[PDB]
Amino acid sequence: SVASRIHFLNSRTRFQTAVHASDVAPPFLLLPLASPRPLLAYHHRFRTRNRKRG
Amino acid sequence: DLRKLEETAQELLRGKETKRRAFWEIFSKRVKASAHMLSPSLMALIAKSFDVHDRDTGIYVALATVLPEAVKRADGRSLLTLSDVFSRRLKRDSNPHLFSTL
Amino acid sequence: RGIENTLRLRYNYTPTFTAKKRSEMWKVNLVKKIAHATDAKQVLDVWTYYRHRRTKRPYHYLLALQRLVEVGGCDPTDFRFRLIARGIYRTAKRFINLPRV
Amino acid sequence: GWSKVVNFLNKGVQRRPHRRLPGQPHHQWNMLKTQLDQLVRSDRLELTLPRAHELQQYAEELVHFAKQNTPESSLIVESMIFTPAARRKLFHELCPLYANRPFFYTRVVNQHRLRMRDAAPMA
Amino acid sequence: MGVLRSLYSRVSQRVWSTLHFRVGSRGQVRTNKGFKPTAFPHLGAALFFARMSKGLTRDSVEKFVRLNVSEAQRQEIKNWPGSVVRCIENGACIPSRELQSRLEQVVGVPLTRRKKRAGNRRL
Amino acid sequence: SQSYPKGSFHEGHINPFADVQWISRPFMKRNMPRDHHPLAKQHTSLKAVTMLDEESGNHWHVLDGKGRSVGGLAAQVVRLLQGKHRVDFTPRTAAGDSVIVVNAIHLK
Amino acid sequence: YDSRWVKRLDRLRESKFYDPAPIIKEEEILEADKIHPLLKKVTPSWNSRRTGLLAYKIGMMSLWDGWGERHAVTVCQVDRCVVMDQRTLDKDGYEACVMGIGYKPIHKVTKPMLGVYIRSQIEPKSRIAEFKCSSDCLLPVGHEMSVRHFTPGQQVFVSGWSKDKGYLGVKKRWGFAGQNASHGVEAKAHSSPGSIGQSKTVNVVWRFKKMAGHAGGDPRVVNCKVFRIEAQRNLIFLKGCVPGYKGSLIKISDARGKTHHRHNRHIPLHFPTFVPEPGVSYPVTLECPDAEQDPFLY
Amino acid sequence: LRHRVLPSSLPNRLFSVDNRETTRFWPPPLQKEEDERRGAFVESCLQPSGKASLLQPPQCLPRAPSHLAKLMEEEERLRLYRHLKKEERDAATLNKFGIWAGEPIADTPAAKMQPLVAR
Amino acid sequence: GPLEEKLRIAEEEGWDLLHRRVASLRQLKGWL
RNA sequence: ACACAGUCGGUACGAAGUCGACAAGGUAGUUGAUGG
RNA sequence: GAGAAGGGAAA
RNA sequence: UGGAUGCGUUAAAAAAAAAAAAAAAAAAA
RNA sequence: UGGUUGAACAAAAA
RNA sequence: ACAGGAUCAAAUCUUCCUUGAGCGACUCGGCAGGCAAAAAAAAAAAAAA
RNA sequence: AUGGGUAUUAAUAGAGUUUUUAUCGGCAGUAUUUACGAGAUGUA
Repeated sequence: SVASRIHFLNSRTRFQTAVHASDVAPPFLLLPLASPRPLLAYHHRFRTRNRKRG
Repeated sequence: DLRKLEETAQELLRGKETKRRAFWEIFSKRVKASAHMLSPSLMALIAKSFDVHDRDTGIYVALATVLPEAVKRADGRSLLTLSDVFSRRLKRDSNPHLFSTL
Repeated sequence: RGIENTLRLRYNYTPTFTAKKRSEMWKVNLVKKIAHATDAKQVLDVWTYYRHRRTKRPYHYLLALQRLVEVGGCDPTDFRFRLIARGIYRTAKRFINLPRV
Repeated sequence: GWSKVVNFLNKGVQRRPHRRLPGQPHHQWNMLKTQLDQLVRSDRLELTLPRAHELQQYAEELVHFAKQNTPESSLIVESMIFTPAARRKLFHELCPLYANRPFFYTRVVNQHRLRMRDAAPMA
Repeated sequence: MGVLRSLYSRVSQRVWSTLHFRVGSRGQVRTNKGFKPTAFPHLGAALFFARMSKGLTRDSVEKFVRLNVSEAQRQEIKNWPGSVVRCIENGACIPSRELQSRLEQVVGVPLTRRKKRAGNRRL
Repeated sequence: SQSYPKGSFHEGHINPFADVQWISRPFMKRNMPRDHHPLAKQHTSLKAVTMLDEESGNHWHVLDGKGRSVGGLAAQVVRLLQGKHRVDFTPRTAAGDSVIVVNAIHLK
Repeated sequence: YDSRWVKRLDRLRESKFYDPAPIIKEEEILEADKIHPLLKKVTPSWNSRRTGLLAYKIGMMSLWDGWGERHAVTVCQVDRCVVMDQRTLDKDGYEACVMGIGYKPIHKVTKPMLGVYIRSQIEPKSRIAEFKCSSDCLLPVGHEMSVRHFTPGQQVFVSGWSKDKGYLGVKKRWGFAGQNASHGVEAKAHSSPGSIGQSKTVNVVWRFKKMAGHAGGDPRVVNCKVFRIEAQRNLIFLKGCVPGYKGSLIKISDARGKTHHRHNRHIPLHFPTFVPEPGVSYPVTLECPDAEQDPFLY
Repeated sequence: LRHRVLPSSLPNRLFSVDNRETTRFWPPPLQKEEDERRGAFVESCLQPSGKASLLQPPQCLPRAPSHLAKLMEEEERLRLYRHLKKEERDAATLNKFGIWAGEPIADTPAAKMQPLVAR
Repeated sequence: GPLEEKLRIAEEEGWDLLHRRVASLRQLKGWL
């Protein structure tokens, strides 16, 4: 959130710590479960609009 | 531009060739017109270029008008050159504020 | 609100040597006066004076911007500078060195 | 002539549900029935594109009513067909072959070539 | 008069309620695309200019304001000596925000720098 | 039913014995143009201004039309548009300058 | 995109696969989720003029009124007619409400128009048109026009486009008399236009002369009476006939000038439009008032 | 921070299917359908009723109540996030342009996202 | 609300003539 | 081509340079003529 | 100042 | 399950309206 | 001189 | 664009100034679509594989 | 806290995924189009 981003940017006690360059790891990501996406299907419908002309 | 003026000053310093009155007038006019853009180093370079050939057309007063603003970023060499030139070229008790700034 | 005559004035007779020279000489005078200008006011006045001369080019825009930076900047909201900014946005895709802009 | 006159004269005109063949309506109906009989006997006919498009519907009607197997549909098929060979072929081969096909028993293929003699599109 | 007025009066009657749905000339000095209230010395002058450009009467503008404003603002209007629109145009009284909003609704243009609300935040 | 509009002779004296038999105006007395009362006496007219541009060669004239006759102004404007006042006049080009005329509402 | 016979057969079999009819409510309530937050009532001045709206011609049917009089009526549907922008003097130099109607497939929509629709937060629209109006009658962006905009019994000024009849001669395009079918008439003269102008003195054929050409396809305006409205399906039943094909665009607006002075002077109208109050119940179907005198009196 | 940094508004000002900050919830009908189907899937999988809903081809999702509770908490948090972001964006659009999208008022083909045809 | 010809135009109109020159009818008798 | 379709005429390089150029300048290779 | 009765429009 | 036409039905209101085919500070493409 | 003014009038003037 | 600027500094939610009219307005910029096929009274109706 | 090692909420450089109808027959082959800059006075 904007509030949490501002909190981190204001904090003078929080850091990303690494004793050596190889310490830094990619941020951990939690992948949510899937469900049908008719909206995304609609977007794909638009994207494939002019394939006959190409 | 400023780079062209720097090149002109460097050329005037490298050799002792006597330039023409038209060159002196055009150079003085351009220096006065660009005075507000001069860094302390370029200002010292131009002041030395004029002083070596012993040409005075108000260029020293025109440069002193703006120099106090450019003093804050002056290196040791530029400070030496500016002190040496202006102390001799400015009229006695003319701009004590400038010397105080230096 | 506006001038009564807004239709393009398309001359139906070919110009003479002097007429065509006057028509085309902005391509020299614009860059010459941008170089000669030692102030943002002068730069913007010259650009406004040549506002109606077509067709401006990316190097014209870049020369204007470089001269503005060297003279020491200007208000980015002055309508004279807004002319330049809108022209830059118009010809953005035609710039080779967009990062320089 | 001039090609743009086609656009000019068709501005605001509807397509005819049935393409009209030459001659009077009885002659047109006889021609369509004869070509339907021949199509049944041959399984495929090389025609002009419009004629194939026109005869397709009657072929579909023939199959649809032959499948139903009632006296009324039998009489309809009889009114549509001419020859005993076509009758036998239809009932004993096409009907069992299409027993589980609800509809759409034929197809029209555009050859994408103009006939040499008269430049007639073919299918 | 009799059952009929003078023809001059009848023509003036017809012309009194002329209502044009266009601004069809850019040579006119009137409210148009790009109108700026600040071009005039004060809100009263801007309001008079806008109302005259619209072709509306002070009485009609005041009546609309009175009939469309809230109850407390109506009470304030009643309490105010004289006509509020006339005082505003003369630059004698300062309107409220609601009064100005109704005046702007009437005349079609803003009378002060219009403030739009954005949702931007610096991190 | 409809009838003729009210002209300028429906709002003043008529003297059939005079050359100017009645005073005629573009509008009625109440419809003649005027300056807004508080925004008056703030401006003055130089009546004519000329701008010379030697670089582009396109010069400008700006003229005040208040109180001038239509034809009397039109002849002068035609002279300026043609450029017959210039020593390098040529009939085969629009050899004149550009012209702006103000206060056309006040033409007589 | 099927064959002619396939389309004909599908037209024949269309009836067998219609959806079951919906259940029409008698009264409905509107909550805040269907009311634009900036939609507020206004009392008009003398110059106030409301906006029109867009509808699709659907068909025509015969309806009985209170006295038992039969009227042929045309049904139009306001198929998601939504305000998309406001024109203003300072921002556009004039005043109007921009309205979009219908639905267009995205695979047929263009990218910049798709961006416009995304900015408007609406599905892709089929058509867009303006309606010039007074400053006080401007509607807020996002509001959806309802048939309740029109009070039954009111007169409405309707504009549309007439159908195309193709190329027609003078006899069918302008009803020219032609010549006798007998009595020696020449074949070329049976349906000829006859003379087409005067003679050597004027030596021209006058402009706007009536001759053969492509008939139909003109902008036509008429008056209608708001006979009935149904808010559930946004249906408006207008007395009379309307130009255009079934499914063609129609503009509907308040009657004006003579018609307004003679018919609408006493019928109250909602300004700027129907402004629902949350929680209140309203009828779904509204009919025009009945005639005071018995039409079957003589 | 001492000098605040300004985020770019181009993600808000770019309207295309390639800009999610603007096309995430567009069109509203399909956004509602997506939310409804997500809720139905969650109720029919993370709250099993002892029968195969058959809404989708089967998945080997966790069945332990301890895991189901955490999955439900995650889904509730996702739902709250989506709802709050939609509400905030709608409020910003209303305050900026006065634009506002509401529920359909009538049963019409356009509201059904279908073309109006003679049939 | 919150070179005589050149100066006047700059002060009132608010733009610069540059190389352009302006005169008004008030000065005609100096050239006649 | 506005043209019985022709006739008489018909664009005047460079400074697009610049280390340029009598009396004043407030230094712009800018300026001198002009109170009712 | 006039069949200024080719067009514009002038004291 | 439909089409056309009038011998059928409706309107006769708007003209700064309905509508359109050339956004134009672009003065030598 | 007055919106006073469809085929109607008032004021002033010489 | 709340994008830039001023101030003994703003109700949440900008006190003002600038933005010649923030390109006529809103969008797009791998946008845009002439012909064929297949359809087709004006129009509308097929996402790609 | 004679005060900012100081307290709160970094999804943070990654908020990312193709719907519905549908027994069977049919179309989908091509062309045009965006740098009319002097990349460049190349990163100091």
